Amino acid sequence: EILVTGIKVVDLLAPYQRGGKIGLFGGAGVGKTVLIMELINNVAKAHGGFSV
Amino acid sequence: ATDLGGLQERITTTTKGSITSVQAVYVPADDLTDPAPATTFAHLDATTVLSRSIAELGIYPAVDPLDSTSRMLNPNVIGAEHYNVARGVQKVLQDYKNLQDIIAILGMDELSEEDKLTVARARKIQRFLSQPFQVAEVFTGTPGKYVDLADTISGFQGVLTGKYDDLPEMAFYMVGDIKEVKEKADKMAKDIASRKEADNKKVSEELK
Amino acid sequence: SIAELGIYPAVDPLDSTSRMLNPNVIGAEHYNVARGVQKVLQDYKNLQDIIAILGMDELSEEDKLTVARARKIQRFLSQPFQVAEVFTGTPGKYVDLADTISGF
Amino acid sequence: ILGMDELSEEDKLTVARARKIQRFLSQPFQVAEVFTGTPGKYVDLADTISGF
Amino acid sequence: APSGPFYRVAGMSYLRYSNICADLLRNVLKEPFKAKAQARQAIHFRQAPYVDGKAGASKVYELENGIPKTAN
Amino acid sequence: EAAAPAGPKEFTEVWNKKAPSTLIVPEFPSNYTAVKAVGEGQVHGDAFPVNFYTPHSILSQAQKDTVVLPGVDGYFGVKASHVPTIAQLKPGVVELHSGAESEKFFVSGGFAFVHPNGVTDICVLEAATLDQVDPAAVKSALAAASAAQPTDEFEQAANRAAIELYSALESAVEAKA
Amino acid sequence: SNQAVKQRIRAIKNIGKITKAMKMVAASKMKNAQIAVEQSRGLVDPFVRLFGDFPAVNSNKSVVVAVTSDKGLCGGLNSNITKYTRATLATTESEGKDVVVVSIGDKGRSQLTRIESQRYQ
Amino acid sequence: LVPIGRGQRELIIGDRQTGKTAVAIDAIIHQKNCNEQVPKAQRVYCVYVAVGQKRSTVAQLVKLFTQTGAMRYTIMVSATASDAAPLQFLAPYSGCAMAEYFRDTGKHGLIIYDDLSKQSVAYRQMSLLLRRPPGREAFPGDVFYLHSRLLERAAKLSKELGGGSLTAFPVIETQAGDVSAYIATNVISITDGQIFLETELFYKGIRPALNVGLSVSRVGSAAQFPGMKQVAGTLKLELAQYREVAAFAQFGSDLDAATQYVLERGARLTEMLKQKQFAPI
Amino acid sequence: VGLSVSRVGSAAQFPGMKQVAGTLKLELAQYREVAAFAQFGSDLDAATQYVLERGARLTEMLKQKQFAPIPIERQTVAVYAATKGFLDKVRVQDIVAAEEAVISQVNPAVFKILKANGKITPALDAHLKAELRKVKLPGA
Amino acid sequence: PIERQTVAVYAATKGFLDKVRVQDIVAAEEAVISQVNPAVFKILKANGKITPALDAHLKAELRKVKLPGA
Ligand SMILES: Nc1ncnc2c1ncn2[C@@H]1O[C@H](COP(=O)(O)OP(=O)(O)OP(=O)(O)O)[C@@H](O)[C@H]1O
Ligand SMILES: Nc1ncnc2c1ncn2[C@@H]1O[C@H](COP(=O)(O)OP(=O)(O)O)[C@@H](O)[C@H]1O
Ligand SMILES: [Mg+2]
Ligand SMILES: [Mg+2]
Repeated sequence: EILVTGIKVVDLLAPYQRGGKIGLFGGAGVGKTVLIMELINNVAKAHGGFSV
Repeated sequence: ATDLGGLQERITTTTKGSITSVQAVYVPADDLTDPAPATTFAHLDATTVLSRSIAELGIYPAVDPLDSTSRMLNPNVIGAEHYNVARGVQKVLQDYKNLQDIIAILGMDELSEEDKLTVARARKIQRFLSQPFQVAEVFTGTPGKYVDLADTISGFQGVLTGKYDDLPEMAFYMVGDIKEVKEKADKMAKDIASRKEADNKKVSEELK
Repeated sequence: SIAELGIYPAVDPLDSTSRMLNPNVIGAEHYNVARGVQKVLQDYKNLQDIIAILGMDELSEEDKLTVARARKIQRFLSQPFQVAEVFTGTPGKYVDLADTISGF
Repeated sequence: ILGMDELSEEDKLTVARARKIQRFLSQPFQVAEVFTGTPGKYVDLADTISGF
Repeated sequence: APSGPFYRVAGMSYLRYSNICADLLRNVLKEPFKAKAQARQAIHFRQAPYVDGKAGASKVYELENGIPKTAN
Repeated sequence: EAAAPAGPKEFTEVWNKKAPSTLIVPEFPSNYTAVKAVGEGQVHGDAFPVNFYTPHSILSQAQKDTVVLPGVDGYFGVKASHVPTIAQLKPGVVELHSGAESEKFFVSGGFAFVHPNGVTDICVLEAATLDQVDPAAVKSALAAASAAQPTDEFEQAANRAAIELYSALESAVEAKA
Repeated sequence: SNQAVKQRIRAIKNIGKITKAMKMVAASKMKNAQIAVEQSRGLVDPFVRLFGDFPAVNSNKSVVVAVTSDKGLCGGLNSNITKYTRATLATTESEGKDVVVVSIGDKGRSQLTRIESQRYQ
Repeated sequence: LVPIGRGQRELIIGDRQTGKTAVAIDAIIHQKNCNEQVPKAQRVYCVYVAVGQKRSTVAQLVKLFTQTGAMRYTIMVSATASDAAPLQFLAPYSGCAMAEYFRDTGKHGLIIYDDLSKQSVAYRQMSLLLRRPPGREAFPGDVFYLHSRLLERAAKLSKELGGGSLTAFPVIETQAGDVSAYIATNVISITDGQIFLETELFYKGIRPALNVGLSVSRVGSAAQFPGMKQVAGTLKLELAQYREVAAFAQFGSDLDAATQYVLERGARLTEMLKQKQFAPI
Repeated sequence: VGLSVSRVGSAAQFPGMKQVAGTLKLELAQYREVAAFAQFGSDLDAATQYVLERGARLTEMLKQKQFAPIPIERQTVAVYAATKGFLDKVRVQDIVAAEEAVISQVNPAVFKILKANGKITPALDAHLKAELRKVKLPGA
Repeated sequence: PIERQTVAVYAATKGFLDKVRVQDIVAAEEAVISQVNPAVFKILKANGKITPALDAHLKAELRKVKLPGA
């Protein structure tokens, strides 16, 4: 089942699976921590369970 | 491969519970063929490859749309028209990628009209894949945008058919959805139309 | 590269070498046909810098003729094989040496 | 590709001064005066700043 | 049918007439100058009627001695 | 009678209503003309401007005192404030005068316009100056042109045009100095 | 891979030497074609002072000519006037007149039937 | 274009996520559609060897092969990424030995070694720890003999030995299309054919992303369906011309109508060879 | 030629060849600049095409057949026949035969006094232009 | 100092240094920093911020600046 993220490039071209493994590749200041904070902001607050 | 694999195989959804894992994977010296990124690719259901060449264009999130894959991009899983908009966007971006060298040395003025239609459409969907994040408001100032899934399918369905060939490219840059490219174009057109005589200062002669 | 043109056997004409290509050994009439074909094919490789981006209209029939001489030469180096009858439906051809000098 | 008299009247002394500097950077050497005859000249720093 | 000068009543336009008078003048110059004005006498182009939108016929032209003196 | 006032600057305001505004208004050949026809001036007493023009060359744009033009009615001469005239020219000799010296070009045939402001505009195709004609080949073509008898009207119209160019060319190479 | 850039280097090294040759042949063509433009510019203006210049007239039949180049490596010239060709064929057309479209140069027919297909003749 | 005979070894080589597994899964699913229409001596029993994948991916395939019905003909040998490196090194041979039961008893097998690149990574790990000295890309010296003694077990046997066959589909993953790498050049040397899938063709909509120029089948049209063989030659030739007319197709203003005849004749064929996945024809 | 060096060869050669090889080093250098330029033979300047024509006259003069080394006084005059005039009329295809014509036709007692003196003396320079004019070049 | 920097960037973004040529702005904002009253540097250093009483007053003190060339 899909995981809506609120990010246009993610939900369109490579949508995340609710219960699946997601990887964010990139190196040295491309933004894979800003992207992971946005998934914390968007996905986790509307998730219901616990985060680690 | 077994150190990584013995770790990654514990992060799964079982029948008793679920783990939705998001893990950042650093690439050393921006190399994806390095063995520590290349081994991690197999263990993931969805991959989101962020590029430096895309980020230096100012497109944020710097997602390579021709390197980011998911097993959910399947017409039996996400639906028929979501899948066709997604594959349609990737075909415009791949065709523009094939034109990059001849545009670089010959210029825009030498392509076909069929080619320079897709150059202008792929330059539009390149900017429209960018988005202001709510966590980037502290250093950018632009407010973030949670775009709904229906808003990005029909927003990207309009660009592929040609409903917005007349809009400028920069109206697509850093907006939420397809309503906001129409508001940003109206704002963009107005700012080169709004002009005032003697600027209404009233700054001198301010009493007490 | 020769096999992506479909030319079989995909012998590179400007990379295959023999010690037998001395004119003291095979005679000067064979030697000048062999050296002339290598000359006309190296010229066409030198002209694909232009005629593979522009399109054979800037050559003023001077070395337009050496392209269509060398392009016929590239196909004429191709040959059906007796053992490639079972791959491709065309019979095998054995060419005599006196006939391949004259034909080239 | 175009010519000597093609360019500006202000760019003709920019050719003339620069060709005049390229000769003035040349110098006869005191070690080479045995096989070139003409004596060599040590130019002081104060002369070559003011001379240029 | 048409009324006009001797070229116009014969089915010849003014441009065809006045180039013939320029064609016949260039022939009777000196060979230092006739070979110069031989350059401006050559006509090399092509034309093709386009009837449907991209289909045509192509009327390739060719002449180094000047305007065709014959009726076209 | 004058119901549609068109023009170069009048094309501008209609084109600013049906074309995209990012294109500037296109040029017109009238914008590249410094001399008109109706505006008063450019006579200067005796010396009026005459412009000798061929397609491949410009022969003169100076001021002259008179020009002698070979019209189809005969060689006429233009003084300074001549009557405005559109004169078709035969094969003949144009004589631009300014004083003691005179330059005499034999032209192939083509119009000459004297304008209401004194501007004369010779507009020929081929202007062969009289020093460079070959007087041995004038007769070699005129013999065949007098003997070629076609029944189709096209070549005869080229044959009548052939002899009259040549006949005025021998007649303008004999009695000169 | 490490030869894939070695072959890409020598390719672009020759493009930058080919298009340096095409630039200098275009500069030698431009200098001796400039000496013929001014000698042709003279005969144009006795007609536009005898006949004026009336571009926006109420014609019922027209022939519009967009004269372009033959070769198409000139860089935004032949498409610039087909932008202007449709800018005039929308300016004159206010009365339902006839138009025949003619192009000079191979880059004109290849870009006029892209905008105007039926009145091209 | 790349026809495959019973008994040959056809490499599926490509980059990541270009259709390598999908081509092989379509080969297994199709045998289920052909096993019900042939007699018992004509049936193909597939073996899928999953080396170094996830258990999520293998459980997706077993769910797929049960929904289709291919599980009654399929063995799944699964040494996943959590397994020990000697188990991933041995699972291609374990799967082939199970698939060699059908070759040796007169039936037909189809072994698919998915990620044979990941077996050699497990074999390199097992060999650097045994202190055997490394070679190119730290691989052992016998990583060719690792793969040639595996792949040469796919044979079409003679009629004295039952006449059975084993068809191997080894899958090798490249990095940025670099097939000059050590394990890719080894298995290209061993196998008969190669189905080269390409990631720029994958994003032009051409799916399966088959590079028709680089794809070869050594067996060739000796083991092609006739009728398909009658129509493939004009398909092979027109796509051969459609590829050289490309890198001239950027100028649709420049019509020629002889080269533009084949520039859209081949593009009928390129659009013909596209196919949705998990539906073999 | 652009990559082959001899860092002793600046005045360490035959003085007769050094008269003409210094110019051939310049004419082949300007031709090396414009060779890959003017691959076409359509649209050429009146100055760069002469470098493109002289440089192809010198390239064909330098090539030679295997196992036939030439004396230095006989390859001096074949470069002198190409560095000077005397060969600007054979196309490119005759210069292999045109230098063989020069070795055949020129009076072989200039070879005895070019090799003995070691350089092209002005007396021999006068006879060398005259002997290179009565040759029958196979441009025909 | 940071106050003599933010006045100089105020002088160039608010148009006060427009029509000054690009080859004397090193002299022109040296003139801006030297000719403007020192008290707007001390008010801005202490408030840390261009208050509405100050950007009104600093716009005044930048109008009365002898820029080179004019
Ligand atoms: N013919 C096709 N049409 C549409 N989608 C396809 C096609 N073939 C493959 N795909 C899709 O491509 C994606 C990549 O999976 P694929 O089958 O490429 O595995 P793979 O190349 O082994 O991947 P990996 O990189 O995990 O090794 C899948 O989502 C699959 O659904
Ligand atoms: N979505 C975004 N919008 C704007 N800037 C961004 C975004 N993502 C990344 N950046 C820029 O990239 C920089 C590095 O991002 P970061 O998340 O630190 O990447 P990494 O963790 O890969 O080093 C950030 O400081 C930010 O300036
Ligand atoms: Mg980080
Ligand atoms: Mg796989």
